[PDB]
Amino acid sequence: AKIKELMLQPERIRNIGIAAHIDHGKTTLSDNLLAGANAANVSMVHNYEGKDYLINLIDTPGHVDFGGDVTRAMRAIDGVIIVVDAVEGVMPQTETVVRQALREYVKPVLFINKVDRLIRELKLTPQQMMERFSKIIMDVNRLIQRYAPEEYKKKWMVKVEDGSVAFGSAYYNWALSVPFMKRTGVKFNEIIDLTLKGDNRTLRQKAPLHVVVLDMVVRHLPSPIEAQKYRIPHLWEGDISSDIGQAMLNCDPKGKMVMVVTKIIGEVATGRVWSGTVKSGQEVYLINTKRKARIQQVGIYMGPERINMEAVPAGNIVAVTGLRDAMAGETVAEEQIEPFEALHYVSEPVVTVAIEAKNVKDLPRLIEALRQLAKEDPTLHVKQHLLSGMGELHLEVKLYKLKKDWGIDIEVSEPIVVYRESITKSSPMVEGKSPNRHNRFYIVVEPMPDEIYNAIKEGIIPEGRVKNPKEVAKKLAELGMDYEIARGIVDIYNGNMFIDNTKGVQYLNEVMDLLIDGFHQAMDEGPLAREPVMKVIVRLLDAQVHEDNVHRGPAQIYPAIRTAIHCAMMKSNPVLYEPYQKVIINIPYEYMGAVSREITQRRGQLVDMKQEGEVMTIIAEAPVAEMFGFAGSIRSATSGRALWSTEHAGFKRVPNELAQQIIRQIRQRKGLDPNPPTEKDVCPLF
Repeated sequence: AKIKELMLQPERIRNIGIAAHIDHGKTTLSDNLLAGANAANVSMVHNYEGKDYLINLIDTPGHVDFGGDVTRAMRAIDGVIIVVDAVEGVMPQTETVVRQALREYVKPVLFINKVDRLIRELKLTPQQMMERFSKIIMDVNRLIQRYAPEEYKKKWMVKVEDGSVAFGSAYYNWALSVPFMKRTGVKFNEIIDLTLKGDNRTLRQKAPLHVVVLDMVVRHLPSPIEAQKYRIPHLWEGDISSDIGQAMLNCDPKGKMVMVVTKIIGEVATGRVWSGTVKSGQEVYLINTKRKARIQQVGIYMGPERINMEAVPAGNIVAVTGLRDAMAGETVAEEQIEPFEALHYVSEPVVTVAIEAKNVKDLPRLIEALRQLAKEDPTLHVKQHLLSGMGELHLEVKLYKLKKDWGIDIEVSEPIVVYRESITKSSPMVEGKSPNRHNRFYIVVEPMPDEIYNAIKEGIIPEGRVKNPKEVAKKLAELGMDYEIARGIVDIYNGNMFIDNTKGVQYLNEVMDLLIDGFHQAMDEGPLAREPVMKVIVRLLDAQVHEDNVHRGPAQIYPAIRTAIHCAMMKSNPVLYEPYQKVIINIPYEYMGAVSREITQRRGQLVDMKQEGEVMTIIAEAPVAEMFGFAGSIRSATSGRALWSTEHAGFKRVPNELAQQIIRQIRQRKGLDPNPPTEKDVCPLF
């Protein structure tokens, strides 16, 4: 409860993360650091030279092929503990995360781990071990000299002599730095002795891990109020001279409250309070998702657990509940400000994989273990059954958690790409008759103009049955559409729309709901390959509808409008669309040529290219179908130094020379007649 005494003082806060190479001592270090006094945040109170401090250990992923996570995490912290394995030394993955910390103006401190190996396995002398440390330190300081902001290329360098380097063993719970040696008296030659005779418990208290490392933390990693003076200008795109800008610049609880969301686990959003003061029952603007909401329960962290609190000021790490669907990275503020991150594309599942248990035993909580990942991850959809997500790696993570963590031996099919269908020309008028031949509909389908589709995808024109027809009609006419036709707008559905341009059709109003259901069925599965349809306009030109509902069931109306739509589409040059990924790659400049080649080899294109000193951020787009194995390729092409990630970037038309074989595969896979249908197969004779 001394936490509340501490949160009011920015200069007493340490917002930090741990960057460790896969198996260099990360979770071990985190765990034993807390015990020494996936989690979004874990906090620690630490006494240093009389005063107490509150240190926030924020989750900081280091999977270089999930760049998005690494980058976001770095943006949240002011200081990072680089952890390097004494034996193994500075690894390529370690260089990459360090690079990201430096890019996001995060000050580094070093912890050389697994020294216990140096002592027991190799029987090194103190002299030899200190020299080993010096090459590790030299390697790290080459990274800082190369990639740190120019202001800090020398300042941010780490040195054992001032205690911006410590060394020890996370596992065996001990660490040393020279400033700890001179306020305690201990030397390194005893720790060697204590290690070699096996006196683990005396080692543990004569040179304690948490004491030495957190000393380094407090002494050398900045507080929010210190760091936000140089970090906010690099993090935020708005007017710094403004007053929301100055409120974040200085670490300001005076001001209007502004926070960023770091992670989401009811739903719980962890976040960092840049300026102002968060409060329970606080109304806020969610800047990217462009909606509004109210903060229900606020809390602060005590180690792993969240303890309810409500008025907690700038500089702190917060948990809040009931923030709607705001995803990690969103800017939350009492005002409307320029967001820290830009709006991200919507995301839809585009790869699917077939999974089963190869031991027919573990199945029913394999089926729990399936919608269990769907529990925690909305972007994961499960139907065997089928796993559908955002890409190869997104799925693989799940497949990794099922075999190892949930202990299931599993068979896994080759991945399948999810395609879509559209058309490229307008159709002639087509008639659908119900089977009983008492209801008739006359339609055309037209290619939907890009400007209208985009307007639908980005919310300007809402999905669903159209509540305000004359308003939407006017918006459509603002876009390219003929206003009079536009007024017949009825439904918008998954990137398509249905339009009624009939006049004086008695009882049309009795069947309109069924026509829309049938419309939806027609878009659910297109005529080329039963893939979902996008970018089609259906227009109802005319119709004859029976007086009496006994002659108008679903069984009459559905097949009439469904077959009409599909036949018409077949007459309009039906085509396949395929999903693309936006590819965000971070590399040392020397690899620029190689990476470009790699993107071009997968039918991709460079979109953008940003440069900062010796580092390079490139943005590309490539077909999901061409991106399998990309981690492998970009790894060797960069000697493990690429940081990268992907986002959904919508759908584009499949090139004509690739399409027929892809259609054939999809139809074969679905147990259909392999031939791409033609209008002769879908439309009825004479």
